[PDB]
Amino acid sequence: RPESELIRQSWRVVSRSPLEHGTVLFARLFALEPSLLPLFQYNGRQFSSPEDSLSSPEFLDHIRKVMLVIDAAVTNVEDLSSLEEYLTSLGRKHRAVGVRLSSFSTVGESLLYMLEKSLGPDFTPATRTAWSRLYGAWVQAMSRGWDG
Ligand code: HEM
Repeated sequence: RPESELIRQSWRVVSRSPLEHGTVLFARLFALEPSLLPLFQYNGRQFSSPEDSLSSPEFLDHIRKVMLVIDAAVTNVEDLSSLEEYLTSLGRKHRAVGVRLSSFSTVGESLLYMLEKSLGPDFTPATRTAWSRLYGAWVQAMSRGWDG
């Protein structure tokens, strides 16, 4: 696919600094949906503000985890059938920690936002569309986690 090379190419720049870029993703995500903040409970504590999350080693570790799962999507983009079982469970894990499936659309918008801001001019409509199909496929995988 050429869809698959646009993903690879765009991913390369952000994948070099996953925490920086993942930090953009989650700052955006919290700006769009503040109610996600309380879902990250480390040490039984709740973050009061979005910026509290950025001081938390566990939250930042979660940013690294997120970027690794996305990087696995990019590597396996040509088929992606392959990650179906892993993603189904990851989806269930999130159902368990309290995430609504619908929240993953906001996640998608944050990812696209982060890519757009990092790529600027380079983020062509072909690229936006490729990433939307990829993520749409990804979230379909995950949605199995919700017993659906
Ligand atoms: C609505 C957005 C999200 C919320 C509220 C959320 C929250 C959480 C929480 C509370 C945990 C358990 C604590 C931890 O492991 O740090 C977790 C685990 C994890 N998350 Fe997320 N998460 C979100 C999105 C994502 C996304 C988009 C990805 C990847 C694309 C991801 C990847 C992971 C991974 C790999 C784990 C470890 C699960 C395990 O191995 O047990 N998360 N998430």
